[PDB]
Amino acid sequence: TQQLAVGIVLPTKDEPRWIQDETRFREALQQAGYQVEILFSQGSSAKEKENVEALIAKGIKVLIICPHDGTAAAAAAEAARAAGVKVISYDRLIRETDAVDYYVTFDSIAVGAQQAQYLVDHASGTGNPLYLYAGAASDNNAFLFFEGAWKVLQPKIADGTFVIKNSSEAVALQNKLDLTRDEMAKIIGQVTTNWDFNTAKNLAEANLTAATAADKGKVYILAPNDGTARAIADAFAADKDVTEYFVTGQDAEKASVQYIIDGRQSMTVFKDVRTLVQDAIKAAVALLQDQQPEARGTYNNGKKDVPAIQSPVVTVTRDNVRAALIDSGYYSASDFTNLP
Ligand SMILES: OC[C@H]1O[C@@H](O)[C@H](O)[C@@H](O)[C@@H]1O
Repeated sequence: TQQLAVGIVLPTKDEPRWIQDETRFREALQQAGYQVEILFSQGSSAKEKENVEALIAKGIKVLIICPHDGTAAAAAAEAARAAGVKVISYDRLIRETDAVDYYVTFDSIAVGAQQAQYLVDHASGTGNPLYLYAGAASDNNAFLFFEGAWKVLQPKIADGTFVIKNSSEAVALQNKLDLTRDEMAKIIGQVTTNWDFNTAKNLAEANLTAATAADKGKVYILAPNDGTARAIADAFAADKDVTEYFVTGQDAEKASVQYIIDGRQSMTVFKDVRTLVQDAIKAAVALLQDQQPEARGTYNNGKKDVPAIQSPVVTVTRDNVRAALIDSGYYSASDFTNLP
């Protein structure tokens, strides 16, 4: 194999998502005969910065980095740039610095839009209960997923289709389509899962305890990713006054694919991590060759419109789980029971 002057930093092993990227990186690197070190940050911006400093000292020329905390990662990105290291922000955006060269990402606005659109497409009449949930505020993607969803849900709240049951801040904002970041942050504060299973389950339980029978029945749940969706679904499934629920997700985690098969989760947004990984490797290799990656479009990070290498996202339900996840080669059918 060849050692590449590239280092990969991922935020934590305690969010299942990053295990997918770890796996997919290792597979892609093995295929190409490349050796590249992967370090995890253990959900610590200080450790993340250390990781970057260690990689700089090992002589990396390109850093692929998914920040734990996007704004906090600014000094790490700046340290890399200061040592002549190119900075590819990966999946999540490093904020509040111009020390980001590229951003390899899925279309996160479209993830939230697709989540919300699924809920809308399955609701009729008026006064349908709507329960909102969000990611960690330290993740810029949590704001993007929420925005994408809000821009679909808000008109359907304003027109009486949905009634928000778990966020007074969202209710006070429900006739405003274009929320500021500070406004979104107030909603997210009330409905945050912190990308954590127990936190999500407990919040759903608290919400259900506060809610009355009139707020239940057939309900609509904006869950921001797969693990939090299962936690929330588990709470809602247990409430006898919830006669039916529709719940969203993303990442196509295996356990959620099984919930979808089994009728316990309604959908997931599939984000093909194989593409994200290859996009990052390709950009790194181009930079190592003193060439520019192929970026189209930008994401603003508070200081800079960062050139984007963006990949699409796809809604997966029972109707297309086989086409989207199995026929695509993402997963073996043998991973699941009773795949339609
Ligand atoms: O790990 C929590 C979440 O972090 C987000 O920034 C990633 O884009 C999601 O795929 C993941 O579910």
